Amino acid sequence: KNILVRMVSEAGTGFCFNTKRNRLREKLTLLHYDPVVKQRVLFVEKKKIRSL
Amino acid sequence: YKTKPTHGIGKYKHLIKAEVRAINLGTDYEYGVLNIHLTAYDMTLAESYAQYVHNLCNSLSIKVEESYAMPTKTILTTHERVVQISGLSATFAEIFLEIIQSSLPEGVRLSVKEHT
Amino acid sequence: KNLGGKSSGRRQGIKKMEGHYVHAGNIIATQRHFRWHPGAHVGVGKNKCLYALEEGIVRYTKEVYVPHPRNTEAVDLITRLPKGAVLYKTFVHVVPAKPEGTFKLVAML
Amino acid sequence: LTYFSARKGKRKTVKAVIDRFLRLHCGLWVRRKAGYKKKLWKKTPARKKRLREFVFCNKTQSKLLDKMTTSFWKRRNWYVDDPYQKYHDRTNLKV
Amino acid sequence: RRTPPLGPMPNSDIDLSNLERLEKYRSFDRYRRRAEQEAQAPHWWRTYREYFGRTQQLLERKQAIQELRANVEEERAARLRTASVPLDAVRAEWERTCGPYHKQRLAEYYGLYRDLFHGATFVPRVPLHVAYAVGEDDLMPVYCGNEVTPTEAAQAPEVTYEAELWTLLLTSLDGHLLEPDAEYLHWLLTNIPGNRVAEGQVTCPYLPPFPARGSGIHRLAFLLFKQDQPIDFSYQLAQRTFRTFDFYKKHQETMTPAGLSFFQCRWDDSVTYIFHQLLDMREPVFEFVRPPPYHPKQKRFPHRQPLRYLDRYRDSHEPTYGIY
RNA sequence: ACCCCUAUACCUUCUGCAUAAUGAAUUAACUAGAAAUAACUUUGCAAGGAGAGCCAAAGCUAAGACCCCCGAAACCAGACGA
RNA sequence: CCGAGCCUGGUGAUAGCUGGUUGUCCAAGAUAGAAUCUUAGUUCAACUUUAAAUUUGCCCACAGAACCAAAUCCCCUUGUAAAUUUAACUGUUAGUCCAAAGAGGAACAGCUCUUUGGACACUAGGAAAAAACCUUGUAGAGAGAGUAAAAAAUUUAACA
RNA sequence: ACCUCGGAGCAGAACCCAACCUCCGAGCAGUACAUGCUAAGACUUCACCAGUCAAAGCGAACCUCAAUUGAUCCAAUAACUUGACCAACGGAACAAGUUACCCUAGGGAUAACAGCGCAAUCCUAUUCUAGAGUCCAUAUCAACAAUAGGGUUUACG
RNA sequence: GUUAAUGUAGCUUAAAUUAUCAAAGCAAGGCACUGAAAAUGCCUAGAUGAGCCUCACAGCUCCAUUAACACCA
Ligand SMILES: [Mg+2]
Ligand SMILES: [Mg+2]
Ligand SMILES: [Mg+2]
Ligand SMILES: [Mg+2]
Ligand SMILES: [Mg+2]
Ligand SMILES: [Mg+2]
Ligand SMILES: [Mg+2]
Ligand SMILES: [Mg+2]
Ligand SMILES: [Mg+2]
Ligand SMILES: [Mg+2]
Ligand SMILES: [Mg+2]
Ligand SMILES: [Mg+2]
Ligand SMILES: [Mg+2]
Ligand SMILES: [Mg+2]
Ligand SMILES: [Mg+2]
Ligand SMILES: [Mg+2]
Ligand SMILES: [Mg+2]
Ligand SMILES: [Mg+2]
Ligand SMILES: [Mg+2]
Repeated sequence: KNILVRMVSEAGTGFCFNTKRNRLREKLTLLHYDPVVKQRVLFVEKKKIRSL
Repeated sequence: YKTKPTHGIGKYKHLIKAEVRAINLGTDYEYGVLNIHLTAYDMTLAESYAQYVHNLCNSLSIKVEESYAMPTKTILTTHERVVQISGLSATFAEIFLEIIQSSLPEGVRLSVKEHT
Repeated sequence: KNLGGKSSGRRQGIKKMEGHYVHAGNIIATQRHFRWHPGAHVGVGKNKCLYALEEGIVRYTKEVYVPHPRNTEAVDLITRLPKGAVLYKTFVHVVPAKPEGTFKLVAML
Repeated sequence: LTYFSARKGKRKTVKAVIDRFLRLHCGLWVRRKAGYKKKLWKKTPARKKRLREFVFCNKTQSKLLDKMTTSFWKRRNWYVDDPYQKYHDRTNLKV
Repeated sequence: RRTPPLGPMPNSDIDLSNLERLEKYRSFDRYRRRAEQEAQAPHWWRTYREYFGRTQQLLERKQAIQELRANVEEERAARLRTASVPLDAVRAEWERTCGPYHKQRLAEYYGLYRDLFHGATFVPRVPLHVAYAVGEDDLMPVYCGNEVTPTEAAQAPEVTYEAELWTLLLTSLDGHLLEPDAEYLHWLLTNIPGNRVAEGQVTCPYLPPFPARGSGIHRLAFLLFKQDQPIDFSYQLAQRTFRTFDFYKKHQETMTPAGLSFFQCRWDDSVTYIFHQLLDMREPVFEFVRPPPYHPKQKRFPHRQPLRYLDRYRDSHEPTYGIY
């Protein structure tokens, strides 16, 4: 029912983090925080990891 | 603590009552639930007199359970409202009834009909 | 038929009693539900534990419970009480021993 | 362990001790916490920060690993840029 | 085992068997007013308090309120919520009517009476106005608790007050660099005839306030004494130290306190000028030193402590090498 | 000497054995605690010790002092047997 | 002697299992528990022993510990002399009965399972004999003395 | 039938506390995406492993829920990370039946036989008068119960 | 879990753009009536979110689903 997807930052690159979402929504796009740039940057999903 | 004089200083459920026929037992005689039907063809005259008997009861500590309404009949619709009253003493019975008599605005009829 | 129930004890309760000297960050009392509420210089964790914020001496007192108005459960319990009713809860305070610092002579300029 | 080897006649060391623990020359053993890279998505950030820590061992755990290693792993190691160089000496004990 | 209560338990006299007939708090604010009042009543258990502790005046006022409520321009401005109140008359009426009493608790809060007269209170009945001249245009007034920098208090202030012999006094209640009890005075103008302050007897000439750097915020109070008879009395700081309590004890039979004005002083750059040029000594600089952080006894085997445990017990963060 | 009074063999195993639990006729002879780093004790020398190697932020070298006996059914390899 | 011959070799196979483990004298010394293809075992803790360092340990008084019984915890005094830390390890982790609070069973068991406390596995006197009830503990000689616990009491039916 | 985790009772008031004891549940879901980094002091499921809480500080802004879970092995991935109803839940590896052809080491720690404990079951004796015995409690039998005794039985330990 | 294909009228086949037709149901017609045979209409968001052009029409985007793959102790 829930998917564990990884979210790669669109800027301040290389930094991924994992979140949950449902199977039945669209791709998540988030305003997370990068510790590389030290700003809040966009994160767009690139891969699912585990169907949970 | 139990062994201390301050035992039960913080208890509170005995101050909260968390959870009918005509009650005339030996001297303390009181009614059961009452209903007060007020029918008029004005929604303005029926809604506003439903407030005043509720304001008259609240000022005399008389318990009002429901204050709902029954729907209209298309004669022109007659609006009817029910005001549920419980508990009148012997001295209160004539006095509480006669003020609602002595405040009926314009052609609205009273009722002391009961439940079911 | 009755399976389960082999849970151990939580070992909760008061770790630092009345009158004990307690440094900042010492857990005073771990609880499951709100048995003791925090008082002066005593904080609450996520799991309702009571830790101390200053260095001092622990005192247990009884004072009037006035809940927060956004706490709609307790406010709806407050407004059912009769007109003279006052609630009480056991509070845990820390009486701070040291002062927060002195003025020391550095240098005569 | 092998208390007396069949080729030389010495103690061997358990090599599973070496790939897991770090001995400081004061006598403390330093280890990583178990599960520090397992199932990080279901852990709170406070719990994840506890796992990313080098923690010391018990008294009996330190005496068990001291028997499991020879005296080669109990010597002064004057490395160039050891990050654990400041932790080998023990300052300011009152036993 | 049960022990009976010592005094009356709460929620006991109001306790009944009927809970429907008893009227309730329907609200949160009705409960809180009863809650705040109950916390201030003394109780027989342990609480937070134990450890952390004429006829003409009414006839004139009823006539005056009936006329201010008769102008329809007033009831049009108050109803349309555009009404204002001029503060200048309210300030002048406050100092005459109840300003003595509000100035009393301000000196109780600021710790004047427990440092001036060892807990003995009085009421500043005489509304004195102390004001320091700044530049030439404006002048900085000294109310009860105000902040006046020592650059604004270099010269003596222009004291003016509406009354009819008097002594005036100033004490820096915590300016002492040596003793915790005593206080440095700044000027004592005694036997003042009526309202003219310049005619008074200077027995101590005006020192500007000198609070040391980093030593906090001082308080300096203007004592105005009602006086009947004149009495003969008596840059070195050993002459400026005295205590107000055993000074007033010598003259309480002939002289009673009658006003208050106290202000606050921080360091400024002009206190360098006072300490060096006219006091002729080095200035002292104090800093707020916090107590050292508590660390427990260092264990041999600090089990399950992080690797930064050993850093809390060393003092030099430079690598030592021992015998090598 | 006995008569009198007192006294429920021993070992092992056990919650607990006079136990009707084990073992043992008895004599003579034979028959069972082997060792490590670390600590401790005692010396030598000492910011150095050690007769190369090794250890050293009082250490280091040397000594002393702790680790049993009998018993399977089996398993495998190679011979020897109709 | 055949569910897989016999002999030699690996072989002093292995055994958490049974049996055995040899001079003298003294001293300290008994029962929380957790994990485990583990409950016939072991590892860690607890208890125990030795050596060392230090400063408190035990007993405790007011006050104090929550709402939906007996007591304990905390605790200065006081009575006392021990405890904690450090270093080095072994062994016990297959208990019994009695008193008390309960659970299971039949408000059966010399029954089973927890808890609080005794006693026993340690001597002696008693309850006849007697591990567990009662008296009593620190050791030897005496042809002295005072004591402790300590011995079951009961015999009854006329009637106007 | 069960094996892990959690709530309540036994376990009434600090903690703890068994049981093939009594009752309820859990192996998730939802909302955020600073559910960022760091760090004093502590708690701790009676060890360890893991589990908890947290001031200050940096940086910004102006988690709920009791349980809701799973170690190591260095590889799958460029990295960050992710992977077991390993549910026998401190986890070997995915390895079953059967033995009366059986063997060995042991155990009265543990069964069958017997002794013993116990007396639910069984047997017996009195108390009580309901009722049967035409009428009539007691010639005879006897319901509901009660108080004793025995130690044949089936059982239990 | 990964690779691979799949998506239809009331349901399935097909058509290489456009969408054909046999069942299903809607009546009427022959029969005393009811099933068949005709003679007629209808029923397709071509599973879809946007349209580069115009798209069953074809690539992303996709939500269901169908087979293989469900290593390595
Ligand atoms: Mg429980
Ligand atoms: Mg348990
Ligand atoms: Mg015996
Ligand atoms: Mg025998
Ligand atoms: Mg035997
Ligand atoms: Mg024999
Ligand atoms: Mg032949
Ligand atoms: Mg052997
Ligand atoms: Mg002894
Ligand atoms: Mg075993
Ligand atoms: Mg004490
Ligand atoms: Mg028993
Ligand atoms: Mg003696
Ligand atoms: Mg613990
Ligand atoms: Mg903060
Ligand atoms: Mg297992
Ligand atoms: Mg297990
Ligand atoms: Mg057969
Ligand atoms: Mg039997």
